[PDB]
Amino acid sequence: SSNNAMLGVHASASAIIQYGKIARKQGLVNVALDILSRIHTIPTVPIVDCFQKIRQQVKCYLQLNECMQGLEVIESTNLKYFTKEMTAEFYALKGMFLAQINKSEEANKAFSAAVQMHDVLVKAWAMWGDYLENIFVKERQLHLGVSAITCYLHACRHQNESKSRKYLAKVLWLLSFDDDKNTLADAVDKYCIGVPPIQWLAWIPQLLTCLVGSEGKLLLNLISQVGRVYPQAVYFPIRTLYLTLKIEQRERATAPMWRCSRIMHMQRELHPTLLSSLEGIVDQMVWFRENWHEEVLRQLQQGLAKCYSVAFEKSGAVSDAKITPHTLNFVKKLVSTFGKLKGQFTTDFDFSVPGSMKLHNLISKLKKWIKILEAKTKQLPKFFLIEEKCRFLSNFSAQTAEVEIPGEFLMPKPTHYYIKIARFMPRVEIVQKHNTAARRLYIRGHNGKIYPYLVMNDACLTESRREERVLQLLRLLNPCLEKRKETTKRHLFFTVPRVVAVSPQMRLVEDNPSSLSLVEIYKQRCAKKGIEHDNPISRYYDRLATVQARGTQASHQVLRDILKEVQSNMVPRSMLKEWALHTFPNATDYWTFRKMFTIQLALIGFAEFVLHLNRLNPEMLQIAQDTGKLNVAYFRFDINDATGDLDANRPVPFRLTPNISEFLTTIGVSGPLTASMIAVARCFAQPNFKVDGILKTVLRDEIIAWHKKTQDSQQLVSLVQKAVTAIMTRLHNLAQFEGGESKVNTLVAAANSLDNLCRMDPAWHPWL
Amino acid sequence: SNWFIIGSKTDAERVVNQYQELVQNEAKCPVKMSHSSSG
Repeated sequence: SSNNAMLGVHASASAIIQYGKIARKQGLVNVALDILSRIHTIPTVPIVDCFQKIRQQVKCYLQLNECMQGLEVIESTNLKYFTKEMTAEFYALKGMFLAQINKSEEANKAFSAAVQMHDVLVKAWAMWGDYLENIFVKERQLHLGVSAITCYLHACRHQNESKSRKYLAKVLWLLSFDDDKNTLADAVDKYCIGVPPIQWLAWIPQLLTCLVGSEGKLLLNLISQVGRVYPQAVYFPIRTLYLTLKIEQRERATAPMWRCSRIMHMQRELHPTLLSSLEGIVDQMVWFRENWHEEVLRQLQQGLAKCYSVAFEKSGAVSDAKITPHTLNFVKKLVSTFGKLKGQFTTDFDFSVPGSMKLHNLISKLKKWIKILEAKTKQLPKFFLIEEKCRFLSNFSAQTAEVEIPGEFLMPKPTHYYIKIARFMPRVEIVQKHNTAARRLYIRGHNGKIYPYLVMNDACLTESRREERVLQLLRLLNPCLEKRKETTKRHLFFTVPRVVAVSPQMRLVEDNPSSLSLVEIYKQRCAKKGIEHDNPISRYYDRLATVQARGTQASHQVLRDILKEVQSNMVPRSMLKEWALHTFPNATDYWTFRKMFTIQLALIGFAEFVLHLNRLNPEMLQIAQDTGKLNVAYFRFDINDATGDLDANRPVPFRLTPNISEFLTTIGVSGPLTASMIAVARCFAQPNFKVDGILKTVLRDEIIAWHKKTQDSQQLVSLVQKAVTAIMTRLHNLAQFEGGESKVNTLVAAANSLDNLCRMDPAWHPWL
Repeated sequence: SNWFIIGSKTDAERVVNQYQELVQNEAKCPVKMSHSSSG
């Protein structure tokens, strides 16, 4: 009864299998087969080790003319008898292998035999559902799509904590392929009971936008199930959507509002103390609003930004620049909202008429209004205690209600990670932002740590729901960068913040100290000298007008000369390098900050160019001093108003300033900057990772929201899939390997070229 | 009336398997395994 010998053989065989398995994960199959061929020299091999040996080998052949060799290798073994439980997984693998080629008339019975064993394999249902998914490409077969979602729902019953978000994305995407009959919704409701509600926390906004639309009442069962377990995660979005519908309909009973009200009433009976506490917190946030000094100042900054966009459009034309009707209405709104002694001075000074035919006479005046309003509001108080103007917020402890940190339900995790509320700090600060001065409060949890949070009062809710969807898309793709090795070595992560929407006009965002932008760095350096910050912009516009005043059209050469003049006089090439040298006296800290800056910049540039993101303004890029991580505020999709082409026609691929290029080094712009983009490109291009399903779901409601704003058929589906194919077309154009290295080197070489930067909006600040 | 927080089904056996492994080691007098169900 020898036991030590068999344990050593079992341990040795497991080590060989593990070493062979990890070699396959490295992307090399030829060397893995040689390692897996070493087991043949051992005369005594257990049965279970042999099954793992052939399971790894068939996976190596699947990843690697040679298809005949892989087909005939599985028939040599598996001769007499195997046990029941391992006679189910590799039937699915060979069925998938047969489905990889045109032989599909005999693979249907292969999938049936694989699933018939014990009906609890995630893999067996996944590939069978995926095999059915390939069928839907042609011959729609409307009454068969209920079978596909049936397979996905069964596969989601056992798969937990991993590889489950992609399956729910497929269910949501296939739900929007419904005709007038409601048979698809009936199939979902009857076949979804049993799955845990923890997997529905990552698609809350997707469920909301389907509930608002037509024939969406049957989806209310899933919302009630989620709210019965987690009331906080599905409370704020419901209130925000209910208030959004009330406001838009007030300008112009509502079934979507009745559904939201019904959902509210069912969750009132479940933990009413928590709902009452949440109502008190929301109702006590009305005292954090700013005065009219900042509201007028913030509106003027938005108007000045709009004027710059309008002025850039009138480039190459005459110097007339007739006032657009949109700007005329904005001026009219300013008079209405402003018209005890300074409140009527603007009416008769310069706002009696919005301008007859001049546009440069308005931008040049608003410059000094900002200066007057900036120096006047420098005496504004910064401090105010919580013991006044509010009582419930000040007198709050953990004994009242079970309130958690706002934002803990964005991404489910296997661990709990639930930080509670202990006491609101009686200490708040006012920080000057690029447009307003928002208030930041400090919240301390039960663990003793203090978590600051910033209170925003951003208007224009229409251009605000497309700013969180892109952040949610980035948060979904973040875990996908850890399953590989090339992306793991460079420590790549998107550094997404935490944003919680409470009300359509006010919402809470995560803020940290020592988080300044690149434009603010220029302001500090420019204020040290004896010049104003808006010199390069004014010099660009007026000098070009004088050149055009001679009747000569502007050419490329004149743009190059004036761009060099700005770089020679006002902004030197090494402004940022000197700022970081003096800020960080330690050599080790400077290296870590610069290395983290390069790593974060590559991910930001990759996201801006590939997925058709918004243009990167210099006031949008934020730099953290404590750690060096980078995050850009409030991304937005680029969709044309005429139609959803999803085209970004810009000269440069992303923002690569000459200041940034020299700041890292001339070596860091080539080696580390391009290697990170290549590594990310391979990770997203792996066929194993499911990327199409996530993109389709995000672009589904993105077009729906766009269609609902500007005036329900197959055209929307075709438009969404056309955009998805464009995304994959650009992804594949920068991830292939051939005799040449890649196409990333070509685009990064033209990004820092002066030819592509001189034809850019001066507000984009190509020089800075 | 002490109670424990437990997540989905998969987390249940992991706690049970960990609890079974811990109690099996430093007793050494018993060797057995008995369990039942009601409902």
